Amino acid sequence: PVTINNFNYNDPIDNNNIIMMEPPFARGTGRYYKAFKITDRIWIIPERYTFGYKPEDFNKSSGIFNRDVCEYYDPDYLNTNDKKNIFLQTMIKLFNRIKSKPLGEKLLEMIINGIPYLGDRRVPLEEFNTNIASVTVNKLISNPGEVERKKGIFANLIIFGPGPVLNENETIDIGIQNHFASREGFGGIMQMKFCPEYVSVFNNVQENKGASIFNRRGYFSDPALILMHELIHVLHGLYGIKVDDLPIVPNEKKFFMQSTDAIQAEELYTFGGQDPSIITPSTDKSIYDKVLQNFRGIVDRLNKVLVCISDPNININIYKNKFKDKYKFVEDSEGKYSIDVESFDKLYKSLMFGFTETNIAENYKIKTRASYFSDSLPPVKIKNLLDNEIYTIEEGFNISDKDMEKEYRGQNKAINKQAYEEISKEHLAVYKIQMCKSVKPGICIDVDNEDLFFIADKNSFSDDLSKNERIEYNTQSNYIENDFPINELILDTDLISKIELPSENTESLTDFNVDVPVYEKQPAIKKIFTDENTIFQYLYSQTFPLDIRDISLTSSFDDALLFSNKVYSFFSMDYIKTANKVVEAGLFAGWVKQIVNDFVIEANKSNTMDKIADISLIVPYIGLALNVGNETAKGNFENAFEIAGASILLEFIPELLIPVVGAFLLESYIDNKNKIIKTIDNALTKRNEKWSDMYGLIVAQWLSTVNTQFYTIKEGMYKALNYQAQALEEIIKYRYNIYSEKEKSNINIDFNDINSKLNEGINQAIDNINNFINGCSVSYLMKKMIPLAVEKLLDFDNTLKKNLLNYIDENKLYLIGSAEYEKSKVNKYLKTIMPFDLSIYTNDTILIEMFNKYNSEILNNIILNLRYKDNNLIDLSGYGAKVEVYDGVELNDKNQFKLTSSANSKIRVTQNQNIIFNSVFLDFSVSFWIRIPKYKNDGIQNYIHNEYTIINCMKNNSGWKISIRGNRIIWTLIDINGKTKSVFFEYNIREDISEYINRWFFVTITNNLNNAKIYINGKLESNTDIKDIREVIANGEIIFKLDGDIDRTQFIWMKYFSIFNTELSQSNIEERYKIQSYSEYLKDFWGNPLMYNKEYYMFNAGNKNSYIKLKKDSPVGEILTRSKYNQNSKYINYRDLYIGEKFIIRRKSNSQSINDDIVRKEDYIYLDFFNLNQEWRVYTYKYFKKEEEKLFLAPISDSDEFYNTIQIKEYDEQPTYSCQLLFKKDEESTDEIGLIGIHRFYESGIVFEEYKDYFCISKWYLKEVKRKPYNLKLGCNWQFIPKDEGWTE
Amino acid sequence: DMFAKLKEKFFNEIN
Ligand SMILES: [Ca+2]
Ligand SMILES: [Ca+2]
Ligand SMILES: [Ca+2]
Ligand SMILES: [Cl-]
Ligand SMILES: [Zn+2]
Repeated sequence: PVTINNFNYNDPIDNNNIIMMEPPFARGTGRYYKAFKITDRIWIIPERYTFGYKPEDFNKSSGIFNRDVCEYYDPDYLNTNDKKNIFLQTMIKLFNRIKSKPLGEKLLEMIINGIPYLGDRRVPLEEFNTNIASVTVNKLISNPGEVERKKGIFANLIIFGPGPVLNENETIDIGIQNHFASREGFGGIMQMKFCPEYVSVFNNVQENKGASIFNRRGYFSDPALILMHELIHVLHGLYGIKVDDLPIVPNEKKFFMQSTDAIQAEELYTFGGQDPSIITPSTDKSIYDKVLQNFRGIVDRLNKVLVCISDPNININIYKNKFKDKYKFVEDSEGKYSIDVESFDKLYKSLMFGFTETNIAENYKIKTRASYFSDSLPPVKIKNLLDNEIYTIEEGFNISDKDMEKEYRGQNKAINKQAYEEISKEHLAVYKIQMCKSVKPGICIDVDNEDLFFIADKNSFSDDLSKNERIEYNTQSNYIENDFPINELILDTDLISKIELPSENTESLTDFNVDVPVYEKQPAIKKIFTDENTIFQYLYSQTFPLDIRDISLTSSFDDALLFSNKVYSFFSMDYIKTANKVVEAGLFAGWVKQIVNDFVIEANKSNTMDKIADISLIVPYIGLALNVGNETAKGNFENAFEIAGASILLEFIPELLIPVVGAFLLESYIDNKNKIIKTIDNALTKRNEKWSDMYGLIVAQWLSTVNTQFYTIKEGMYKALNYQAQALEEIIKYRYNIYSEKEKSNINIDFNDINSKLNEGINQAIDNINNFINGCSVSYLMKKMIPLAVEKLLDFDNTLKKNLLNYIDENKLYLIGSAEYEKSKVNKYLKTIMPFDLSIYTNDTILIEMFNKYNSEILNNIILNLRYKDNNLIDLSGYGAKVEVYDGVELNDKNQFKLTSSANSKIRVTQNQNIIFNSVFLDFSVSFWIRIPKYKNDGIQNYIHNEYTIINCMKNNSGWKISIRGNRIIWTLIDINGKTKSVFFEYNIREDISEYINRWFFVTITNNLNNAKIYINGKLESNTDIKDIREVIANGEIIFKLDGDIDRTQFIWMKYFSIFNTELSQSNIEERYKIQSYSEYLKDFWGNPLMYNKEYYMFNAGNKNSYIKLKKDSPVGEILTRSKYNQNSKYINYRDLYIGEKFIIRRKSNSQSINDDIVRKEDYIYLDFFNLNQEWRVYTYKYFKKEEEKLFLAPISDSDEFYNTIQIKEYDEQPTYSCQLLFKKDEESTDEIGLIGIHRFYESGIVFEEYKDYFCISKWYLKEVKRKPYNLKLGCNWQFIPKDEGWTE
Repeated sequence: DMFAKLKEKFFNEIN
């Protein structure tokens, strides 16, 4: 157990627990500080840290010390004895809080017991030397007024009060002659400057759900956690493992890049959580190895140390044993110390990955920021940490007794208001960038440096991957996982030293040599000019001065910059008008409701105006709100995102470090088979290490150059929504207060309710924004980063293949009967890429979830997606396949394309070579729509027997093809040996009415480990076992082109061709079918859009073989029976489609207007037809008294005894080409008269009798249309058949 | 407009 000593500032000096210390940077020059021993080896000097600072710099000035920190100055802090006492007692309270749980007690125990080595790098191996400033500190033990008499004490930590910037706590190590014992294995006296009441503030914008009610309102930090974070640094310093290696350095070469000090891995390790993943495996190992060598230095010193030159009372064997314990060395029977590589590895991992801020916060139930890189809000002052109503040893602020344990409510700025005060911004200094508008005294926006985008410089990352490797029989693989089981830390009964501390008393320090760092302020503002109007500018435009009276919203960014009363908004044109609408007294409460509501709807937009697009998550107003990236506010953002994806949001596209992996040199073992096989096995194991290290390298870059940009975009959206809210609130308040005092009494309005309604809608919007942006980020990783690494990893593999194969062949003599087992070990192993798993490189559950969400969104499996977007097909997948459409290919804007019989009627897709690699175990699907013409009646055997290819993906006589043979559609896989597999779908050609011949249908072929399958229109049609073939090379060019022996007249139409890098499930396919079947417009029989002013024959789904004919003597439609195919052939049969009357759909109105000739559901039409060189029309009698009645077909007239108005309906919700025709009173009324269909009617009477079918209206149909599933066979289901080149009869 | 001609024929068809 750790004991905290108690004392008061004014207690007498006892030369034991209360001393006058001469601290390391005081330099033996001058002056001494009353110091208090809080626990063994740890001291508190409750006074300002002055070392390296000038007195003036303790005042707020026009400059700042660091460029991130919002800096608070108070030169009076700690200027009285009583203040100094409060400091002491707060530290005692904080220490008590820290030791209130094992994890924290153990932190302190490790720190207490981790005494610095009695020397440093300058000291002979055979000597301990205590007379250095990193080891001994002096206490002045003479009385006041007397000649100075000093004795030395060993110490581990000295904690000071703050320097000039109260809220910038800092742990500092002692450099002597330009080297640091605490970075070279020895450790040394550690120093801290700390302030307990001026705490950091942070928010959690970036996480969802989050908080049952009051997120995301800002949180203040528990100074116990701030303290422990710094104590972690002390821990690393005392064990001498606080080493330098390659840091993270920000790129600073554009105006929008955040400028900051270099970041050592040790800082990211200290914070923990996701931040260690920014340190690459390469550098993790580099640091590990440095610390190991450093410890090899100490163990050797320990085997050699003989004397202490500076303190004869030191007992060599006592200290040798304490250091053995500190460093976890082992001792043999001869008393020789060595490194046990396991005890080292455990000690290391526990010190760097066990004790982290992230882990302590989790264990202590303290909330903290999500990352070293998170935004900050300005610091706040904790009124009284000594008040157990506010802050307690056991629970910090989050006191369950005050209902503050749940959700860290006790840290929430919006709930625990009585715990903190804001600091007057007169005392705060912040580094800002003043961005003044230029174009290719003006408008100048002040932006905090830390609000800018953090982008790591390419020099941030290790290229060790490029080094060669030496593969021996005993070669091992190195993985430093950045993780430590926190519960086992807590229960490791070997972790904490059982060796007593030696006496702290020693001889006086007489060598004061030490480097004291010197600090200076720099200007708080940097003025720059820029032509750019990105996030900071777009945000600024959404603000407005306090003293104004009558703000209005605008969509004109420029107007917003010019005029003080105009505030920019990214909501609809239309929100904006409602926002600006001035109403009378009585209508005001209603309007306040509408607009607060409209706001919430606007903020919640999360879908994509076009529904076929293949985007899961989007929030469409992000472009308009920030203009971040590539002019995202100009043009339709949704459209821009469809074309170019997550990239369009990035302000900077970083250049990746992707080293060429170094070659392997395989060692030789003349005469040892066992060592040859082990060298092979070791080579393959090492290959996995290089793959993994490379992925780890991509992840480090992703998180510190891309995911940071996206984070900044999340924060921006939080502010933008909040500005829009604030604006509307001001608009409402202003308009309310214009009203007469009486009018205002009869107007019921709650500003706290309005405020909390909007505040909710923003949190809903930010959940969607988080999901979208997170998705964008993973997308950039997976599409623009990982594949470029995989390209080089495959090179590496292919070089290693050659290498290992040559080696097996050179040593074949010693592989007596094993050479072909080993050839196939190597070939099989290096045939498949190592798959990328983000959980190997982090255990931040946020990131892992991001990544799992992505991988289970089927649309992210699309590796080819050809769509039309400008005359032209292009690949929307995100993998940038090259697409060449040649002149003989007909393209329309319904996404259709026609491959004909011409040489120039072809499309060439050149696939991205870095994502199809997956090749022995197939796992991919292909989907598209096709329209294949009817056979030609006279050329029937060529149809039946001649196979032609339509899409062909072959490289070296291996790959896949879709071919057609008459009424059959065929998928073929061809392996590297030419072994073949097939699956096909054949539609009937002897059917009265075919659902497939010359009509768009949807095909999906899926390939997995054991099956190739064809789906048609969502349904599984057939299937072929494909286990028995080998490797299929699926990365050739895809060539869309008719290739066989076919007529000039032969052609094919396709749309929506796409390829997925996984086997689609039935659900997936059925979804895609439904999705791709959807249209605002109705369709004709063939599946093309239904059109006005276009000749159509009529077909009835309920009476397939029936067609309408104007009765001879009469003005009614009789039903007849379609003629059959009338010819010799036994291979085919069908019913004629081009018969009955030639109908045409006319617009009732064209008004308002529009502007194109496509027919849409709910349109109002006249159904006309041609007769005797005239246009006639289909009416119904107004007053028919039965449930069904003959329709009336007669020339055009407005007779008030017949309805002519027809509304065109599609009652079926599943995909269909049938539509219905409903007769209405007129365009205005809701009264429904009946539906056009076919009914039988009684023919009189004295002659012979019978029933006979007629074109009719019926009320009965209307009673079934809302039933589900919709009956496809009802007689009111019509389809329109225009003449088509794909059908000849 | 010889249409009442048709009307009448229609009315006799339905009756
Ligand atoms: Ca790492
Ligand atoms: Ca930033
Ligand atoms: Ca303005
Ligand atoms: Cl309806
Ligand atoms: Zn730190």
